[PDB]
Amino acid sequence: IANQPVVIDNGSGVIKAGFAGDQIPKYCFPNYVGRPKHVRVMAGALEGDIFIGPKAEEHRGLLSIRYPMEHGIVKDWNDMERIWQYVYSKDQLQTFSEEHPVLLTEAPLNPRKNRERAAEVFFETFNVPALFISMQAVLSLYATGRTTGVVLDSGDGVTHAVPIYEGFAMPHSIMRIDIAGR
Amino acid sequence: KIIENAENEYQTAISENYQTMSDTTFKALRRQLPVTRTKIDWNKILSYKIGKEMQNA
Ligand SMILES: Nc1ncnc2c1ncn2[C@@H]1O[C@H](COP(=O)(O)OP(=O)(O)O)[C@@H](O)[C@H]1O
Repeated sequence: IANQPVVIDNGSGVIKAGFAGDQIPKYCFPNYVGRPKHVRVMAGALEGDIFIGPKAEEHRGLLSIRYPMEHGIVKDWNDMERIWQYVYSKDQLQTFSEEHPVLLTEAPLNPRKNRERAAEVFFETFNVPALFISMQAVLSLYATGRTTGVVLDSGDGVTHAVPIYEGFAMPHSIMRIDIAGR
Repeated sequence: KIIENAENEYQTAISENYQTMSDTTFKALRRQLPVTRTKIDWNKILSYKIGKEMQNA
């Protein structure tokens, strides 16, 4: 039992975070970690070796950008976990991860090992009350308000088309290609 | 010759009906699989029925 679940869309390009009932995601930031390349010589300089979201957008020239997730597959989990730690920081949402349940939206036809490792982080590191993983395609139709329909979702990481009948995705007709916005 | 043609068409049509029934009438009464081309997941239906009634409303 909890107050209000937090929806977190794990997009390849930008992470969209907000509470269930909200019309728009209140907190949207790019899904990459920026580390300062240049050496600190003077005191009272920018503190920290990690910059995420608007702090990395303002001082972009200083930072080296590394994306932890490519084609919806997390290559570096240390960076991905730190970004989910930033989701609960004072900048975005500013709430306790143990207090609110989480809804994550993963790409279709992903490996099972990703969902298994993703689940471990939010139950071990963040001690979340409850976790629900959802498909990108099924949610897109719920928003539009159609139970049956083909979702041609061309994302930053991957492009895929899922034919869905009465809210059920046909696992044999799903077609995904690595070519995307990036 | 009229008998020959008429009885040949009649037997031919019965042979066509056997193929037709398999694809239309026989499948129309009971499908081999649902429109999704998957077997029913009985554990998923017990929990999904509740989820799909509110998600499809
Ligand atoms: N105005 C635009 N015109 C064309 N491409 C755009 C535009 N805005 C964003 N994009 C592309 O779409 C990407 C955003 O996709 P994203 O929201 O991450 O999708 P998902 O989270 O579903 O994978 C950007 O990284 C960029 O490549």
